[PDB]
Amino acid sequence: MFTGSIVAIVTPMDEKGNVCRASLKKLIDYHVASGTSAIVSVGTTGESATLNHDEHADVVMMTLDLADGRIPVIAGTGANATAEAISLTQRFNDSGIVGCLTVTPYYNRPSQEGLYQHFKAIAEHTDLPQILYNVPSRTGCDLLPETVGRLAKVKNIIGIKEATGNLTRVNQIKELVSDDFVLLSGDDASALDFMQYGGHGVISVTANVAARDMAQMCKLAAEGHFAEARVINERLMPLHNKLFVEPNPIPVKWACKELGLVATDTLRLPMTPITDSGRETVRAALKHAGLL
Amino acid sequence: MFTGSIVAIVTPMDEKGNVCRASLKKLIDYHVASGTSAIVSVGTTGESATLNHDEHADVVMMTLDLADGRIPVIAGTGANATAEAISLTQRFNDSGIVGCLTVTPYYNRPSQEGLYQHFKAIAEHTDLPQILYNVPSRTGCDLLPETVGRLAKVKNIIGIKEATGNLTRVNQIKELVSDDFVLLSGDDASALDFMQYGGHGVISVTANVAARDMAQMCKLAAEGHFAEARVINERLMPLHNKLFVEPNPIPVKWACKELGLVATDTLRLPMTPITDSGRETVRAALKHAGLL
Repeated sequence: MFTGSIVAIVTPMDEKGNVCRASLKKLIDYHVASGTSAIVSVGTTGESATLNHDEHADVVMMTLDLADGRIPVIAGTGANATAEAISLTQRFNDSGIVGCLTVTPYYNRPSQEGLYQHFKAIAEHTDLPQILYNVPSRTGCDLLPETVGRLAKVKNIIGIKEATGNLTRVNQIKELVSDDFVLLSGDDASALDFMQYGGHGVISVTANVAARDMAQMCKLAAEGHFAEARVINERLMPLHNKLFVEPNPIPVKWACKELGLVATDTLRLPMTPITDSGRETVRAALKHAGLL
Repeated sequence: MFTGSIVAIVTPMDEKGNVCRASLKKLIDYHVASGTSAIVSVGTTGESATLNHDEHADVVMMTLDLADGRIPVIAGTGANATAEAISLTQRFNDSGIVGCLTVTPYYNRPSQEGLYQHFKAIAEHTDLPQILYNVPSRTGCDLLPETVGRLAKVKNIIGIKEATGNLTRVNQIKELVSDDFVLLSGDDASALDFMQYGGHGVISVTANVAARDMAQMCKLAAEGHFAEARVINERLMPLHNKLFVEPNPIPVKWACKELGLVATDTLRLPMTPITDSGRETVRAALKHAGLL
């Protein structure tokens, strides 16, 4: 069962914007050493939007190769066209990934029935576990609990990354699905609360640069030690907030570079370099976490 | 300049979801007869999301062919990766299109500076007029007037499809740009108001099925005869609303079929068929307009 601190890992790039293998290796080694539960490869934080489908496949396969069985890998496989979602998913069949993270279609704003048919078709063209992903602030679409309940009855649909920050969704979903269906936070700032309300873990931006503390916090939460978890969360709260001072993953890539975890903080357009003001904001947050 | 009633044309499909040339021809003939000012090919209403790159290029080239110089064509060229947007734009250089409609990157939520660099790079890889397209409800991104001002100094960047329905944007933009820069409504329900506030036209879904009326309304608006323009808008007001209760272009494709303009109302997933309530309200709206 997917649980704990799952990193939405950045896709580290060289100065030309190509995937930087040495830096990816360093990040993967860091998450193994830190006790990160799993890696989400080419999620939103991994710049899924600006990698073409073959580059996307390359990054996931590279992540599996470097992981070398030490840490589970979940592939980002979301698309706003159902045919493309199916194709991406089929690409990773028998790759070694343990699951797929698949976002509600963005931009075209399908209905709840559209969302149902989309994810059902995807699930029917795979043997891999499927984690649904709702983030209306990015997509223009809000996958409601009722529809999640319908999808949870479909073979292979086994969880959700709920990124609304709306804590009422936890029990609204939980009462419509079986006890084995996983609820994962997609909002670092509210993730500990999300777990205390019944969530099983978090797919996290913060875990990129505070992997040890995130893993400890999620462990404590799982054990019901929320007082202790809250101390860590408060330590990390400036990071939870300031990693979004400029658009994700601009701040977190800078932070990775600053901590020596990656060679460069290069992104692909329309993502642009962190401003000087952003640098200092993020630096302060890293200092608050005892990381700088 | 680009003015008047510009149709965001549906991409008619057969039962298998493949582009239907016979129906596309009928629509184009209809727009020539109806006095539509131009056609936007493979915009949001044209299911840009679910056509692959080659299909997208094919629809644009077929539309140009069938237009046969009788009506200007504008290609949808938007993408959430700057490299992809540049490639799409380059595909249509020397195609015969008169301009491009290019939406703010969706899903990845760039900064205003990201938007500036995105659209600047696109503009620098073409000689074609660029119409920026802002629709935050679909993209998670809002291109602000200040940024539009900066972009309007870039060569080739000559207008905006403003789809917020926020009438305050009209003059917040106009005051920062040249007299030749065009403001076009991307929101049918507020399009006459938008023109009354200083806008130059509309990129319309309603024009798909009420082309003559939309053309007349925009003409009366441009002439300053808003009382008379209102009579037409009141006639179309139910269509302006009911073409969007279920996700666009599901309603408008059904309406096209009901009027005999296309052979089938088929869409591609994650779009799904119109519901019973949809059929009834859209049918009523068509009757209200005197079209059925």
